[PDB]
Amino acid sequence: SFIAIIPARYASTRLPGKPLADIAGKPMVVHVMERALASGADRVIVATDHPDVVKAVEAAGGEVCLTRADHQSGTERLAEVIEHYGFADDDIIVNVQGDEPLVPPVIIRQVADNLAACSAGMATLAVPIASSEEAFNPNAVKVVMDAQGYALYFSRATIPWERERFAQSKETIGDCFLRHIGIYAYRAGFIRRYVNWAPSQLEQIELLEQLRVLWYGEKIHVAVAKAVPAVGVDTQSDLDRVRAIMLNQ
Amino acid sequence: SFIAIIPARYASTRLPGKPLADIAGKPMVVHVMERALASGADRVIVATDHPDVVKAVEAAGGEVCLTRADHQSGTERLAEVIEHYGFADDDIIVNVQGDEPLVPPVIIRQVADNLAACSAGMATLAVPIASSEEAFNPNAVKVVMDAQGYALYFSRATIPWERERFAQSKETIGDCFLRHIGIYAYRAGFIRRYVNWAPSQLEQIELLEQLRVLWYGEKIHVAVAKAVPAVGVDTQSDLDRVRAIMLNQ
Repeated sequence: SFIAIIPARYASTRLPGKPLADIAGKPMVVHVMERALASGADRVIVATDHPDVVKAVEAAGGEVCLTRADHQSGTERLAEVIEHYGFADDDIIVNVQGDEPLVPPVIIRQVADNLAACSAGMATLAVPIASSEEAFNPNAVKVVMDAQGYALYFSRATIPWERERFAQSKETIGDCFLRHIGIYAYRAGFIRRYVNWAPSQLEQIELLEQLRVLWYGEKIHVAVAKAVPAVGVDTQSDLDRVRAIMLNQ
Repeated sequence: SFIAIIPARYASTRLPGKPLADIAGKPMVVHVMERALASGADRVIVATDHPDVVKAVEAAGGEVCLTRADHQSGTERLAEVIEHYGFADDDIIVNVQGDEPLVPPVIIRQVADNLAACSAGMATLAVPIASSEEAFNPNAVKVVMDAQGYALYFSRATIPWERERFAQSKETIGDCFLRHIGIYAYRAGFIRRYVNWAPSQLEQIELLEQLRVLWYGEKIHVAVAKAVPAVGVDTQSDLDRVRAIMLNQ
């Protein structure tokens, strides 16, 4: 059993009222909601900062939480939702981004199941990196895992460093690189404990909040995604791409 | 209480009979031996593959073990010494390289004490990296630690990646980089268990055997060295540098 929480922030400079942008007859947030439901979530709750999103989700028959603070962080927004609904520490919560209307249901379920099976309080996913341009791009977050799937480290550096190979040429890469994708499952109790922790220096160097968890000695389980998720929606161009997939164009 | 083991390999293409190279009236290996003793080690044992080294250490009044295999690895050589002397699982063994005649006693002791205080089966040390040339040099092994000092990861990549800073310029670095130095303390029981483990793919990418430990889910405690150890001795030039320090030149 698990719960899907979908953050749906209304404000965007390039896509105003982003969550309610029509994609093939439904607002973008409602697509993510149908996919969270298709994943087998016991509950699916949209967390939004805007009354029009509330109206749209309720009309599609969904649960929705109007958040009351301009939340400094996504984990803090999740903490508010968890306290609002009064979830137990042992409930598993999957954070499914409201701007990923083509999220594959299989991965929402995967990260929840992985969380339940593992010893960590948090789980996430990664996908293969095929090009050296991405491997060497610091915008792409690389991750390295141990044998049980727990993260050793996340970095904007090119890890794991292919020593022999990169001594000759950095134009090609082997099959060892993983890009972290930002879907997460947490125990509600992990979230309650996490929000008290002070920000770390490490995380401010890399600009990767995930490192806060590792700094404080906790684990993050990572697995290769069972479906490579389509890129989400920041630009009008992204929106058209998604609409095209939806209309088999 | 702890034991210092000093590997003293005789064969070198640039410095034949390296361990017995005279430095200010004593063979190089005997200097490392005096420093291991000054660190407070309960026993100091040289492990060598050559009968002349045996003779030299015994004449300086030291314990010495003639190893019988052309050991594929330093941890395997240590395993032989441990079984030869029959150390208990709980004994702490510090591996002090026989070609570091200026090793500071304080660090030999530091790594042993850190091992005893920590929850890991293995401990090591690191020192600050001051120059971007080293930070970006893949011959320099970088390490990142968590709040309790346990290693998250060792890499030849430049970690932790200074995201904002390196987006403008990679000519300068902040104060966050640590170079791993190759002095190690182990529980004898950790060594017995470690030698059965198959080599990992991860370690072969980075060419860093330390990653084998992290891959298999074990910890390595790391601390900033209490004295920055002088570079060891591979070349005649290195040998002259050490001799000069010894003669206050």
